[PDB]
Amino acid sequence: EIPELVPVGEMPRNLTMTCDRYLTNKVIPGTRVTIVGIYSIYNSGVAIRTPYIKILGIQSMFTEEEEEEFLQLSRNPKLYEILTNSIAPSIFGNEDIKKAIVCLLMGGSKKILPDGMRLRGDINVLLLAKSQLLKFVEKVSPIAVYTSGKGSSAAGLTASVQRREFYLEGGAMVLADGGVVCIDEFDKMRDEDRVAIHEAMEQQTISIAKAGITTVLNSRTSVLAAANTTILSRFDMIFIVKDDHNEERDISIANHVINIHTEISIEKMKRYITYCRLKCAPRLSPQAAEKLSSNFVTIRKQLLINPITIRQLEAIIRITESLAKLELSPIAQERHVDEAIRLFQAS
Amino acid sequence: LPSIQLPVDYNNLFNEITDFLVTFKQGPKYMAMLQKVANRELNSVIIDLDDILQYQNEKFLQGTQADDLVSAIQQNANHFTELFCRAIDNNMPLPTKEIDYKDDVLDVILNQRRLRNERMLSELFPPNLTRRYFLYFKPLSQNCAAISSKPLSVRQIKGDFLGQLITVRGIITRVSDVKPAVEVIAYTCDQCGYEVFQEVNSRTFTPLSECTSEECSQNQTKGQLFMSTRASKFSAFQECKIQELSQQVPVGHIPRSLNIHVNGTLVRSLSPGDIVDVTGIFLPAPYTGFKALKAGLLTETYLEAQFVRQHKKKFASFSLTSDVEERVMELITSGDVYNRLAKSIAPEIYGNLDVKKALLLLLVGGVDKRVGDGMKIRGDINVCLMGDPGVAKSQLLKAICKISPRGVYTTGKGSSGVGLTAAVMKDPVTDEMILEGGALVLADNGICCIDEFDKMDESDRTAIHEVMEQQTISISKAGINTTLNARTSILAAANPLYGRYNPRLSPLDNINLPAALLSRFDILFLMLDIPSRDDDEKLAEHVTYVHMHNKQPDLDFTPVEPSKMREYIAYAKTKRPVMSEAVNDYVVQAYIRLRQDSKREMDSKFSFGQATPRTLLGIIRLSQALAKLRLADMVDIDDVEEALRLVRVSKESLYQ
Amino acid sequence: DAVFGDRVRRFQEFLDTFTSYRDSVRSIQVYNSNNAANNILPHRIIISLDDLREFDRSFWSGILVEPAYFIPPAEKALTDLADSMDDVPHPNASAVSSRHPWKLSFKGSFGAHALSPRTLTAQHLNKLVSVEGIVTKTSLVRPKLIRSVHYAAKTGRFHYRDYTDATTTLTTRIPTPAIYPTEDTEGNKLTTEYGYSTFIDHQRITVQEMPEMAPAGQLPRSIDVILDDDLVDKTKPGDRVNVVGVFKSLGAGGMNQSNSNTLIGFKTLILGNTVYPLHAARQMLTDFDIRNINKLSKKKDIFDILSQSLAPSIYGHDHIKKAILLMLMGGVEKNLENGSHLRGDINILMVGDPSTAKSQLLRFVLNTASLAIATTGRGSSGVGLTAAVTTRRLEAGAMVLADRGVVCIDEFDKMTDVDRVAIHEVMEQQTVTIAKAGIHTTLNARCSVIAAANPVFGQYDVNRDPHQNIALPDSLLSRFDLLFVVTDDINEIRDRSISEHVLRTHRYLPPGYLEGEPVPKLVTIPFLRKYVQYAKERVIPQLTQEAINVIVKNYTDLRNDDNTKKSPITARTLETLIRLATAHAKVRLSKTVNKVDAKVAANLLRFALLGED
DNA sequence: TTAGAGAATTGGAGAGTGTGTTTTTTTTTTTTTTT
DNA sequence: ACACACTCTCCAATTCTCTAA
Ligand SMILES: Nc1ncnc2c1ncn2[C@@H]1O[C@H](COP(=O)(O)OP(=O)(O)NP(=O)(O)O)[C@@H](O)[C@H]1O
Ligand SMILES: Nc1ncnc2c1ncn2[C@@H]1O[C@H](COP(=O)(O)OP(=O)(O)NP(=O)(O)O)[C@@H](O)[C@H]1O
Ligand SMILES: [Mg+2]
Ligand SMILES: [Mg+2]
Ligand SMILES: [Zn+2]
Repeated sequence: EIPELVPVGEMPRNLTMTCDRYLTNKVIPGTRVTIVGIYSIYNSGVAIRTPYIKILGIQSMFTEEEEEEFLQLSRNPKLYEILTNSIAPSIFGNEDIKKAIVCLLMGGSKKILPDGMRLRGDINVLLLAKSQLLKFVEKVSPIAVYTSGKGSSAAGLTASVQRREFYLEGGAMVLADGGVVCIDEFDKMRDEDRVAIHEAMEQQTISIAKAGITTVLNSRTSVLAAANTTILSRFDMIFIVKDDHNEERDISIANHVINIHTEISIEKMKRYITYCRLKCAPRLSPQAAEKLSSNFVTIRKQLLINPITIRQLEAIIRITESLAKLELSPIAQERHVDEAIRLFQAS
Repeated sequence: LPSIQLPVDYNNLFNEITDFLVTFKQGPKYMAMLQKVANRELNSVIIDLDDILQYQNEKFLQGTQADDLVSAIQQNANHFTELFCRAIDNNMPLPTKEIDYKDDVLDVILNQRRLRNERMLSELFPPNLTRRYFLYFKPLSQNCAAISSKPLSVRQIKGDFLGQLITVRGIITRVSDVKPAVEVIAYTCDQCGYEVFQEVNSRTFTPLSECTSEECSQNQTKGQLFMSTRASKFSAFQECKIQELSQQVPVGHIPRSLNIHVNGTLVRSLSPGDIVDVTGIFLPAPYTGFKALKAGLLTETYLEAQFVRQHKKKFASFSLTSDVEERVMELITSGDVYNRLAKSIAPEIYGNLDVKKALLLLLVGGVDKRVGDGMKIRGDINVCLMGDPGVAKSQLLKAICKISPRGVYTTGKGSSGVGLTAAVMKDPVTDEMILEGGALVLADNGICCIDEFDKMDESDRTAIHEVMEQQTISISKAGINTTLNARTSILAAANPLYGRYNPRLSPLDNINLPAALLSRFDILFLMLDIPSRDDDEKLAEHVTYVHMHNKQPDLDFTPVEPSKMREYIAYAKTKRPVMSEAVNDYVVQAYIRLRQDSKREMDSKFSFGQATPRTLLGIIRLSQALAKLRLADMVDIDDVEEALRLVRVSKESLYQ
Repeated sequence: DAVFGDRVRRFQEFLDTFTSYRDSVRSIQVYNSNNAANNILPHRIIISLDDLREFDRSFWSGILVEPAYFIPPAEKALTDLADSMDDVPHPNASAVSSRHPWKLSFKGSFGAHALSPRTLTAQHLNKLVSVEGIVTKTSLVRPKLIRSVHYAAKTGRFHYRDYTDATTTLTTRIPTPAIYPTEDTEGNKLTTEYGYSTFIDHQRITVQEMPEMAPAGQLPRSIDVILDDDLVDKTKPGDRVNVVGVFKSLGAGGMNQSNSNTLIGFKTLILGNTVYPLHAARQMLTDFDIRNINKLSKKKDIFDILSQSLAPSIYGHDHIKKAILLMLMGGVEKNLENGSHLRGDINILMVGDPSTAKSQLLRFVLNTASLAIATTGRGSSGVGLTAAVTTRRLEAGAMVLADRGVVCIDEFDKMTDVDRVAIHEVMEQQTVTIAKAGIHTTLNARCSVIAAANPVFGQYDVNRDPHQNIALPDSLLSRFDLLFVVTDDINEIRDRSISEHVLRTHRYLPPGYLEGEPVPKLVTIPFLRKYVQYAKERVIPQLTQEAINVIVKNYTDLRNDDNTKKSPITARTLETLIRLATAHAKVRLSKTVNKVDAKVAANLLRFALLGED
């Protein structure tokens, strides 16, 4: 029975029913429906029988004109600024945070080699006000999961074995596979998850061999996280949130709160992000390769005379590709490399 | 309804059987057995198919054709138990000796029944009622050989084999206790004073309740029938289960098993934990009554046991036939058996001769003692190996696991103190509590090998304390309060603390065992890996040869094979050599010196703890083992000084 | 009734026309007849469904839409063909009345009838279908009665009778009571002749749709399949499989009087006609492969070519690549006549700084070995890694599952001490043994171990002892054949070379794609896998005196000369030399180990152990 | 007074018919993952 | 289909009665 009909303090009543031929396989669980059918009884106290219903009726990608708008956006000379401005517009300042979230949403490009090795596409960011951004990312992203560090069950963030025969269940790394996941307090991570997130982030997998269980789980996702150590090495970029205290801002927020108590929009931006992820996966030009390698050896030499490592060069490449992706340019260029290293100043 | 032709006529084979029983010889072989049956001296007849094959070959070489009875009774074995029995009944000779016939109730009953018929006149009963014997077939020797000679694992027994005679290899999982089963039932009619019989084959039957005898009927005498035990025929019955060896299970599968049935004198041959070659007849088990009508065509199946071959002769099974006598005389006449037998243990391992000599004395063991007031003293010997990594400890330990007829191997990390000793499991669905013995019970009257002894948990190792000295187990848990027997000798291996032995500390710091447990080993051998360009070269040359040829390098020494070694050890474990006063004085004086030296040096780097009274009895046990190996009936001082040397050498590794 | 004869005739014409099936009948018969005089091949034949289409469309659609009326006469005709061909005389009693005809199987082009368990629908009943999925359950094997033979005691006549059940035949007949007759029509008492009677094997399984296809987190759907005779036990749970058979219904469906008011449906099954696996490892060589493998083996430096063709996307670490190749080849396992065992498989450990491709290189083995299991060191327990108890039943762990294969362990330094000590047996005795409440058993685990770890101080410290940098006991390090230390030493030209290399790697595009679309000589990996498989199966190098002369000298010098060597040297080091020499000789496809192999093996061990060449 | 011919009453032999059957703790010993 | 519980039916065993020697 309908939830807004039930008398107070009682659990809802229900019925069982049958259909055949073309009325089969027409609905799925959780959907609200209207039914026309014969109401009758069947055999299964004294002179008493069970009731049921025999059903006789039930009631319950892009166009060309869509992508033309996305193409017009793609050739705008200030598109990067426009998307950054459109992200959590109530939050003051924090320019580079917004820029990093755009790159996290857009991602790099996945690749597979002749000797079978596999090259990651995702992006990972950490934030040290901050509560609002994770909710915004959850709303704008095509797929999203939100959690606090203790997790929804004894699976925690990653996965665990539980008990009577033993079984296994996955946390909110396995469940977000293929999409984005955001963690609301990364410091409240459990002990098992502290060690297990290394495999989940480096390999995009979780593997378990305990109590006769022997399986491997997929963890293909981009992680956004916030807190307040060596675990920072897992992320591509790390930043610290900043605040400003203009009274007009608080008064405006309060006036809006009273109003409810008494640039690009979200759905259009989400559809655009989906379109770009489906249409383009760009490649480095040779000029970018010379530039990046020269910069890499320059920083290592400077540090030697006074660390940078290959696992960070391969992160700068992913950021560069994600920046070229907004323009739908099939090749990445020095314009993107410059902004990539400029934005790499996490420190 | 329909019918077919087949190539076999049973009349010809019956004629062959009756000729074979009265003609074959290695007088004729089987007529001696039937004379013993007639004399009431013998209860079972074992038919050898090697005889039938020999008979066929001899009849062929005499220029005459004959049917291949050997394949004929392998292909359809069930029917020929009846044919042979009818032939035996036909050809049975008369007794050679007086019997005291009046001891038989059936004789009196049948004599009186015959007399009733004789008076009345002025088949009677089923022949199974008077067969005083059992009959079994023994399969073809593989060295003469046919499928019955070639062992099958429990997976290879497909549905094709139903009805045939086969051989199976595996481990027994459980055994039932004996109970009687009916064959012929006997009844009495009250009014007309007459007896009738019924024969039972199926798993169930309906007893009779009306006297259908023609004389009783014609006198219109509707009398009542009553059952009688005193003239019924029973036979002993037992049921077991066999399961495939764990090292033959294919990956990812669960092991399979078979149900075995045993009747007659063959009962209580099998035991749990045995590795065995069972041979028998493989048959289906039909349903009965209303159940059959709705059970479908899927049939249950089982194996009728006929003969059993064990892989290793238990030491208790020994008897000195002259066949064994002739072989032990080879070793006795050759001489210096102690060194040859020790050198023959694991020839693929170089050196380590004193360790091997100690392990040979472990295989022999001391003499059990029981005083007139009821005190008893341990006869088993316990040994421990303590040493650096990579010096063949696990390898040598696992080699001795092959020689002993009863033995088990276990490692410290894979083992629970409960499962090592005995467990109280709530195993059935009926919530019943049942006791099930552990590894130390399965190794009863044998050796138990425990590897990685230093990895086992300190609490779990305490379970071994009772078994080591008292050779018994005591349990008092939910619904169970009993003592089990565990007459087992323990052999264990360990690395010192921190792995490789550390010379900065004392031996006791490196050993890291508590005093109560360190005392329960009769010998603890300390072996260290110290480099040497000379010795390393010799070891490497030996090992490289073994990898090249699969044979130990030899110029002078021939090891005795494990079979002849088992025969010699089994013969040697029967002797019980006694001490004497001259020997007693010597060991009494040796013991004082050991305790004085211990007291002097409890502070010293050369300390190994304090000599308890259990070190005296260790000397006596080692001395008596040495006396057994020379087949003596008297301990000699020559044994005592060797027993002291073998204890002294264990500590010399400390001095590089 | 008359139509059955014409269908037999028409299939006889097919069998005469397409002659490759006669050769199949005859070859099976002559093979079985040969070894019978001393395994045996089944009386089964697989027909291409395309040939039958091109021969007669009316028979093709009949087989494919009305199998109950076309499969039996076709199968009968096959038996007549095999029976008319010559056969061994004087058959035995059991052979004379076996009740064992030949049987058919199919391949190719099912069209609309190629299905999955989710989409199998009531419209498809009594049709011949093909389904795909995962095996989830299997019953025990049971025998089933189909014919019994009886001997009449007085008359000397052998009688017989036949039995049927709803799953034994495609067409439908009156069910039989499973009773044995005790007495003749003429009153004679009968006896049952086991061994002349015929019983067949039976097994039921269950197949489920693959999890990759499950919608919306909904419940998955599955079907039961019936197997018999030859098809029994060819699968186990977790297998991906494709099954061919007739889809049929059973029973009274509650219309025989029941309380249900007939709301419940009829039961249904698939009768297994043919079973094929799916690859989701093994390959079979063609003649050309043998030729190429043998020709390539005569190059001067095959070891360099093959080793550099492992993980070409990873720059540097030549020696570790060579060690991995020798591991994949392996030594030779020895069993001596007294039952004693000598190990053959090589174990490798590598420890080093962050980011130095340890995990990336370890990942490559998992995708070129024929059987490989992967685990992280902290995600696994001692019992889970070896074996555990359940209900009593004993359940295998990862090292028992990869028996004749390789096991990869990443983050080895995070494994607890209580977990590590369970491994000490498996790396030398190659067995697992359990002694717990109600259980005692031994299991086999023959694999090679390769693993990666981090040093104690987070980076390797040359100014402290190797034991201080590597916190593992000496008894465990002794069990690894080769121990490699690797570091990220900062240098200009090294940095430049590596960075240029990874940038060239990231500019790859796969063959069938335009730029920006989403997705010396080196032998290809699909050829290298064949080379390794062939070399491991067909050549077993024996040792020689010239090789031994090198091995003994190197071992005694290496053990006795005082040096700052990074691993304990024991009797197991000698075996590592023998194993490595044997594996190198095997790369070379040599029937014997020579002086060259021993020399190379020594020069690899010296580099890993003493750090310099 | 015996006995034998005819009639009536009762018993149970035995033939027939329908039927039923397979098939949430609470307490206590032991292994395993989790803090 | 296989032991049981219960019902139905026919046939001859039995005792009673009448008649005459
Ligand atoms: N004297 C020897 N003769 C032959 N082989 C030897 C000898 N000493 C050591 N070995 C070899 O050493 C190897 C390891 O033997 P093993 O029994 O596993 O050592 P272990 O004492 O059990 N070491 P561990 O388990 O680490 O304490 C085997 O391959 C033996 O062949
Ligand atoms: N030639 C190379 N040398 C070193 N690293 C490389 C090389 N080529 C690629 N890489 C990258 O190095 C990164 C780290 O490799 P990885 O194998 O995870 O290092 P690791 O030894 O496991 N480090 P860690 O996970 O901290 O123990 C990956 O992103 C590789 O793609
Ligand atoms: Mg060992
Ligand atoms: Mg890594
Ligand atoms: Zn009677």
